[PDB]
Amino acid sequence: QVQLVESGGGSVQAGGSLRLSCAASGDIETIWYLGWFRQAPGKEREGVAALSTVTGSTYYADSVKGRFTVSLDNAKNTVYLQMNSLKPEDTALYYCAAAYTGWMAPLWQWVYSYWGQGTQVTVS
Amino acid sequence: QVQLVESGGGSVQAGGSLRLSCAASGDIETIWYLGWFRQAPGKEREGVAALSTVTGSTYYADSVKGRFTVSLDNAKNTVYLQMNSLKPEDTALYYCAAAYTGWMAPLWQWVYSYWGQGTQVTVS
Amino acid sequence: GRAAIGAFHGRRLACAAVLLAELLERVAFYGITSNLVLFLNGPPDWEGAQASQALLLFMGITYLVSPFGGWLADALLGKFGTILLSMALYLLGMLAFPVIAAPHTRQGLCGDIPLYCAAATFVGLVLVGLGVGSVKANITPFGADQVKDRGPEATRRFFNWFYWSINLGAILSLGGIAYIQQNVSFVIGYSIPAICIGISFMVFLCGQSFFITKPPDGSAFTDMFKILAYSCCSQSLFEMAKLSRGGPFREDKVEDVKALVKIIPVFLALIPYWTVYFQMQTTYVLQSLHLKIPETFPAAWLTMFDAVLILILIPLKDKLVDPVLKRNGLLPSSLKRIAVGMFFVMCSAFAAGILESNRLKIVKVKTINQTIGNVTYHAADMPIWWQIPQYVLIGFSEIFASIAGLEFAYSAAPKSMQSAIMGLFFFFSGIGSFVGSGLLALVSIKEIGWMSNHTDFGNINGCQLNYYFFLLAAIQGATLLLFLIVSVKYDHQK
Repeated sequence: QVQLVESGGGSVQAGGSLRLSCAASGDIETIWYLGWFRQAPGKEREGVAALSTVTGSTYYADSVKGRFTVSLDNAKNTVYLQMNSLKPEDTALYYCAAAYTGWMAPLWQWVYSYWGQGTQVTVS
Repeated sequence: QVQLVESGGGSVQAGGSLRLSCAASGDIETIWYLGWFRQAPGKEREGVAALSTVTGSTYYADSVKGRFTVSLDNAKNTVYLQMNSLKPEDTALYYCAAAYTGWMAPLWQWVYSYWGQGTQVTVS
Repeated sequence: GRAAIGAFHGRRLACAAVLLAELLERVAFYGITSNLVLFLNGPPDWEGAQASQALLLFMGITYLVSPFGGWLADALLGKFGTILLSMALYLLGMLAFPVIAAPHTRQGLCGDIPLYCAAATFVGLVLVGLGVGSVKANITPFGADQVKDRGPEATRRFFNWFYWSINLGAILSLGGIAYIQQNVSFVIGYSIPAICIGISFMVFLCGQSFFITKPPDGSAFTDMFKILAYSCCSQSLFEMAKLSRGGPFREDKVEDVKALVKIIPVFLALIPYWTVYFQMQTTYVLQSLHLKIPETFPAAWLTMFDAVLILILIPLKDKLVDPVLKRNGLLPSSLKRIAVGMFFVMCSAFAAGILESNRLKIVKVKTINQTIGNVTYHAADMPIWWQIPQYVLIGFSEIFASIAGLEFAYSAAPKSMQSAIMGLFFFFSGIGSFVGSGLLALVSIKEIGWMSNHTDFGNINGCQLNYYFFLLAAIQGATLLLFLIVSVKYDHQK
């Protein structure tokens, strides 16, 4: 019922920057939170940041604070994930997801219902 | 008081089928059971089919079981009686009646109070 | 909801089933609640403190599962689906007690005889505690939705006969079953309550075609929580959420949120009413044991003194007092009937203060020993029938306040949350019972000692219950003044 379109994937070297974007095609309403999850190959999935469509509060992951920014655009209905000071440890696959409830946990992966294909980003 | 008007009667050959209509008016919020009665010449009046306006649980007579259908149209406040594979024996006058309490022996005429003009059906 | 044809007969078989499934869901709640402590202190051996704490945890679950048994009805299943679910637990839990009592199967369930049975009692009580807290929040709005098509005049005429049928289960259960339990047997005594709830499940299910039901709408709550988040994390403050004010939410949705902010202050003003109403149910029975009872005798029959007036005053209030107040414009609202009901509770507690004050005078002269329920009490030589004046004034308070509290909770809640708001109503009545239970202990502290000498099955002549009642009246005259302040502001902004 809800599908998210990824974009902006690419690869850069150390010290580079990227602007990842993941669009949505499902109901604009009925969605409470949007989050970005980074998962390296053969590694457990982990969350990066979350954004609420009603309040705007952002919950950046403790391990990536200060180097990534996420913003919402109601007109375009497509969130963005600005990234700077990229490092090799950030090389991993990325996912964007939505949920019908986030007052429990904004980052825990066992809450989001709808997921997306995801995009791979490599930092050298 | 309530008023009933029969309709749909006519003369048909063997195997015909008619949809007798019997509209109801007046204070129609106090009607529990509706039914149809046949009265062949030289024989006492007998019931044909009965229906409930509160649950939809119909009733039928073993004489004509399996070939007659009775339904209600709450929008039009009208009851339709359908006969399949008519016989010359069934040829007789018909009536539709209401009853403010008929949960016991709905097919016995003495339970009903209101009555209509009645219609005649000829089969040969 | 109902077609024109046969409407009159379709709302007498939809209110006969709801009223005959609350008489049988209630005759099976006093079957277990009434003679429980007595049952446990049997030859096969809980103590006085332990037995009661099972009857205080069992009630605690009943109040604390109403709001959550209401949210489940307005979000997932609906009022009809969830009542059938609840009566399944209510019956499933009620099957533990007959097995426990019976010596044949007692060993299998309780366990090896101690050559006790705590495991089977609590699993039995918890399930029954869940069933009665969720049926009690979904049958009251579900019942009154059948007749809502005829305006508020017909809703009020329902709660009159929905409260005369709940009080006809107390007299039928505290009188009939209680006698069978003590004297005849406990296997037979505890088997009727299990059968009674069995019939209630079937009668409710069979009449599935009379009722008019509405599908659940879960988006009502999801939107409601978001409104709170937007307002608190960012004229009443809920106005901004509207589109007209620039917010991202609908208009009528914000209205429902502002309806809960206004109802809540009224419920918090009734906690003093419930506190000084569940203490008169308990302290009166203690007083009756200490009066000359006319010349075994179950201790339950002393409790149905007031559920034999509400059985004879409602027919009088529903055909002689309601019409006379209708043709004349005298008392139409529902928050003006409660404020009248909270006035007879004041005169009832004060009335019992004078009766007790004179009673303590008599015992100093002479006393007569008597035995009720296997124990002995030092009753005074004064007939118990002097206690009628303090029970009539409570028969007039459960007619204006108990029957008008339900009507107001139903008729002042958004149509999408009519079970979560009757659920809260029965949860703020639990907060009332337990606030009083703490009030009794406080006044019984060593410093004051108005009831320190009182114990389990203990004489109160040394105690001073006289002062306690006057304190209940004092705390009930304060709330009455307060409830008029909040009530006026509610109607003013309505």
